[PDB]
Amino acid sequence: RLGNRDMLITQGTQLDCVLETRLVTTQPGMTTCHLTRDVYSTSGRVVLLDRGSKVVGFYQGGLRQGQARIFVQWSRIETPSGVVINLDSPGTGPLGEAG
Amino acid sequence: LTAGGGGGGELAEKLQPMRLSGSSAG
Amino acid sequence: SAAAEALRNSINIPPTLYKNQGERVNILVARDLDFSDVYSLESIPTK
Amino acid sequence: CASAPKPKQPSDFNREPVNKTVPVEIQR
Repeated sequence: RLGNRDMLITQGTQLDCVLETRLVTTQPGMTTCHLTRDVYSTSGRVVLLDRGSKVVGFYQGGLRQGQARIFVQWSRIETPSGVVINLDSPGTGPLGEAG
Repeated sequence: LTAGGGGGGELAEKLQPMRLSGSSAG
Repeated sequence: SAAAEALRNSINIPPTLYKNQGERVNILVARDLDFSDVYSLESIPTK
Repeated sequence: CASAPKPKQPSDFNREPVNKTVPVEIQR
């Protein structure tokens, strides 16, 4: 069973953020996006990540022949009120396809 | 006569700092 | 062939670089340089 | 078919005495 649904974000919650930096895979680098909407607890009663929070992540390895998507992971998020948590998740496209 | 975590093995390696020791004049 | 033998042997020659004297060159100090032990400032008395 | 370029050679037309004034380090 879950501990407290009012302060808990389960796996598979969908965070919608807008990419800040233009992405070029020629070198292993670092990314940045800002959340665009408030993100609630799975109970849907508390705003846990204030909209506009900053998200930092990275990638590596470049592509391989024929591959059409690069795989980025997001390291650390920041709520403008000072909250920092280490979420480690795979970056996706607008509809959530890998990479 | 005598007396006697470390993941991102590519990136997190390319960000390896390179410090150089300072010098002092003489 | 003979051409192939000659070329395969004498193709890898490092290019030689010539630099004129009196050109401007610049140094990018890579390490902090201290002088506290060799220099000192004293005020010049007025008049 | 190519040689090391020689460094700029100065022209020899505008000839002037170098010392317009006596230098002070001569005590002059």
